[PDB]
Amino acid sequence: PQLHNGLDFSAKVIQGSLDSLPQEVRKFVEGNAQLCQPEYIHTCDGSEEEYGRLLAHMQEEGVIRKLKKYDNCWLALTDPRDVARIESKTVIITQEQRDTVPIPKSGQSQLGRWMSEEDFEKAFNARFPGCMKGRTMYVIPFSMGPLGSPLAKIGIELTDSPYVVASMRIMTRMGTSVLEALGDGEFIKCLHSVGCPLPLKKPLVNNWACNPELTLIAHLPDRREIISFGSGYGGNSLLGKKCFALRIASRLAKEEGWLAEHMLILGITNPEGKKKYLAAAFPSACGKTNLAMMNPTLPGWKVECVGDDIAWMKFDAQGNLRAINPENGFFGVAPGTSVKTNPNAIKTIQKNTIFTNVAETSDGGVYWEGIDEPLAPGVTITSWKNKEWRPEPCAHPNSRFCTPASQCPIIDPAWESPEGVPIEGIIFGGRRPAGVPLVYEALSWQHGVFVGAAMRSEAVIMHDPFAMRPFFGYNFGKYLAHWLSMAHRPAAKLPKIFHVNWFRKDKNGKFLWPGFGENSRVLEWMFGRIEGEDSAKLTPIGYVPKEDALNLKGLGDVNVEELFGISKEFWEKEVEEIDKYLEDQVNADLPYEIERELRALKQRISQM
Ligand SMILES: Nc1nc2c(ncn2[C@@H]2O[C@H](COP(=O)(O)OP(=O)(O)OP(=O)(O)O)[C@@H](O)[C@H]2O)c(=O)[nH]1
Ligand SMILES: O=C(O)C(=O)CS(=O)(=O)O
Ligand SMILES: [Mn+2]
Ligand SMILES: [Mn+2]
Ligand SMILES: [Mn+2]
Ligand code: NA
Repeated sequence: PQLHNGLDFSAKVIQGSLDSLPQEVRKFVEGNAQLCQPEYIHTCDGSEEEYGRLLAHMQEEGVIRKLKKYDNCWLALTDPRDVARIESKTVIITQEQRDTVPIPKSGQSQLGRWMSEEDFEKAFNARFPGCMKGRTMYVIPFSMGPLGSPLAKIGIELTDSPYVVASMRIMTRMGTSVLEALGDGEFIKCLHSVGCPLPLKKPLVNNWACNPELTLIAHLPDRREIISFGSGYGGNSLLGKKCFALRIASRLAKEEGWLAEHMLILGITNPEGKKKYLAAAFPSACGKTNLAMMNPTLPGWKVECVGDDIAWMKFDAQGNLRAINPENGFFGVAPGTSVKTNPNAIKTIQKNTIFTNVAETSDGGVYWEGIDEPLAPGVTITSWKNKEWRPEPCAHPNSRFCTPASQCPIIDPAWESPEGVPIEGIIFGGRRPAGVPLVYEALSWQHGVFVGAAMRSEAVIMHDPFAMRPFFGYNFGKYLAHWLSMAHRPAAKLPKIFHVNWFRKDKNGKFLWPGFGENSRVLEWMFGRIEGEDSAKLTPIGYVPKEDALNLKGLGDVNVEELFGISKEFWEKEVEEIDKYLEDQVNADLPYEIERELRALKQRISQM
């Protein structure tokens, strides 16, 4: 069988058995053990005891602190160099560049970062050999989607970070039951290392292992591999989330006829008890989580959360667009969360939650900018830098909570239903301080796809089509064609498409619209429009609410002519910016129908 000990790693297994693994899982584990040279192999079973043991271990190692105020909550503080996703160090590898991004006309692509296989092999070899020396390689078997769902997909993540294991237990369905469901089936291969083999060549900051210089988050869709090095943070290390559920999945979806999108999924119920599901794509830090868990101000209205970040959607045999949330938890921006901006999150995160880079109070609680809560006389604050802090923010602006979805008091009764929830409306939006109205509705499916493609958002006003700029797993031109093709599907029940702007400002630079829970007044209008109410007025950019169509009672000085005003001058500029972007960035792969919508919008604006 072999001539020495060789490639049998059985003797290093501290939990599980290599013999009991499905053979391709075994090969994946053993091959990467040979490569990365971990001291131990720990096959995760997903049990409470394992989780228990692992938190204790991290506490013992000074990697996390227990937050004594709450029930089983923990705080991790990071190296200030490793605090977020980094788009620039994120790449996709294909034989042909054009499969990954459109070939731009004049400029550099901002629709992805392609890397040749040969550049990646050099990069890979400069990073992973020996990279786990002295550490445990954890084998995390995980399901994206409920453990049986026809939309669900299985991954195996190898990692040397117990913080990733713990976070993956919350953010995915993890453990032995996943291996048992996998059998000899296909799985996504996820390899992760913090890139700090022992003994340490460089000094660790705040006991947070990372390698900023060599950080690289790679996707290789044709090998169905995700390979990430150097960062322990969120989207860089929790491979099921962005790398798998958006980048890899979007390419699988294109091939198999479904969608993987940066969308919340919410259930909304009117005072009659009539309920619809909606999906919404906003860019990062633009309000998905606040919307998905909204506490509505309008009496009788209820919002329930199916998911807050990622949607997998597919037309069923009946023509309804079905959506699942493939995550098991919410990895939510901490700062700005308060009892008045997101009371439901406040209720969720007080137990079994891991916080990263927030501040800690002397009585063992958490603090951040915009928490909007007085502390008791005597209580002091340690900032995310492990320094005494008084009113430098006390929490990193991308600090995060990581919390179980099942704990959310408004979690939707169907949030785990294998068949998904039927989508009747899709909402696009971002941060636009000027010009873009509070809400408008697309003229058609094709206009709506154009509206998604035309999305922009203040970081500078960036382009962020479908809120997927950082997450396209393949050519965006082909992504547009894929969306447009959904109108060719027989019997498809195409949802209504809306665009919102919560962030318009006045000359004084303050928000024209109160937002948060008051956004229920906008969802009410959308609900009525889905029902077919004659509550809309035609404008050059699409349908807006008629005068007195929105419930504005009680706000009360809301400048509707400013909120809904449509300036020829602004829109002339806007279409110019959309045109230049699409021509350069999508170029030869821009579908005809999108160019036609551009032309049509330009024409309607010229007639003002
Ligand atoms: N003015 C205003 N700000 C809002 C509203 N909703 C959310 N925000 C702001 O948006 C930020 C929080 O956004 P998140 O919900 O964390 O963004 P997200 O889309 O969930 O981001 P990812 O989880 O990174 O995808 C804070 O600055 C909030 O003040 C709103 O209705 N009005
Ligand atoms: O950046 C985002 O859109 C996120 O949802 C957070 S992360 O998962 O990418 O770290
Ligand atoms: Mn030790
Ligand atoms: Mn979020
Ligand atoms: Mn996101
Ligand atoms: Na730390």
